[PDB]
Amino acid sequence: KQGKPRLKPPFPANAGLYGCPTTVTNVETVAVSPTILRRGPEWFAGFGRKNNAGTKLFCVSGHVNKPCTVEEEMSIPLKELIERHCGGVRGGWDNLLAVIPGGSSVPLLPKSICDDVLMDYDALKAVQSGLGTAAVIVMDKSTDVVDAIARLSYFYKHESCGQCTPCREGTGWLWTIMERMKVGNAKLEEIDMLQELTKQIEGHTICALGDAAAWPVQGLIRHFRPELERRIRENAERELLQATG
Amino acid sequence: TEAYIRNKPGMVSVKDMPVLQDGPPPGGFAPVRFARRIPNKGPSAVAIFLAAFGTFSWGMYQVGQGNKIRR
Ligand SMILES: Cc1cc2nc3c(=O)[nH]c(=O)nc-3n(C[C@H](O)[C@H](O)[C@H](O)COP(=O)(O)O)c2cc1C
Ligand code: SF4
Repeated sequence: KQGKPRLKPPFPANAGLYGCPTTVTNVETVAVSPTILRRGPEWFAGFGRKNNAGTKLFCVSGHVNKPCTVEEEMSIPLKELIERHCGGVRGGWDNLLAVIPGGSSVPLLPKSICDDVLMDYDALKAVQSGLGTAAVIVMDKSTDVVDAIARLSYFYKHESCGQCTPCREGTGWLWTIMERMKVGNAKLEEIDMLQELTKQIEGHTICALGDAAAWPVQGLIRHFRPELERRIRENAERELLQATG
Repeated sequence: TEAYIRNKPGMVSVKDMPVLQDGPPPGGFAPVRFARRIPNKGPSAVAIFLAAFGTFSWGMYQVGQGNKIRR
């Protein structure tokens, strides 16, 4: 049938693929299973940290000199990873503006935070974000962060299939608001409305794509309010100056 | 559903948005009067009484002179 999700109370352990007991696992875990089961679980637990352990392969791409994908152990400082395996950012902690640790479904990490955050399931999970798929993205000081977030929200609009209403409607709306905020055609109460919409969608959808559509804009208006307010103020001033003629 | 309807032109926030122009001008227009005031400036007692009595006496004198002429 069409690619639409189900309701969870029949968890896919007693009513799954054909109604049979069927579980879904990512290719990561099921592909790592043989060697972890052969080389003993202690050799595995001897990595990462106490509650987060194992070797995960990150795919670092975006605004680095050498876009790469390499496997490291969890709880690795972002500085260490980027500066060691991948190429150093065009300016090492100089023109690096934003970092998205997880996939596109994870709130941002500004420059001041990510200098000394560990890379595991808990450290940045405690900061605000989530490791998710561990696809770290970096964005220099010469890239409109609000434009990147708007493009991500457009993607989420173009992917939410639309079974239940919150995700569908709210995602179209979020893309529209993010475009208007990219150009600068809004007010401040509009960014508070953005936060409110984010909260509603995140709360009340079927499964995690609602949270996916809500998280990036939430992190944006959490860690990047001043520049957004500056864009709004400059557009308002330019509009007034033009209207005076 | 209120921002541009109320006022679109140039505000930066929802406050200081509209222009209303509803009530009174600055000053309350006036202090007004509400208490009655009826001035009593007519000739009060002795003026009117002397007028009546004097005109009566003089009219009687005139009637006398006239009846003299008519006789
Ligand atoms: C919006 C959305 C996107 C997802 N994308 C992926 C994906 O790219 N790969 C994947 O294996 N699972 C994806 N999932 C499913 C979850 O990651 C699911 O927990 C996972 O397949 C099973 O977890 P595990 O195998 O790590 O235990 C997605 C789920 C949602 C709601
Ligand atoms: S965004 Fe949510 S409610 Fe919509 S199709 Fe995806 S899981 Fe379903």
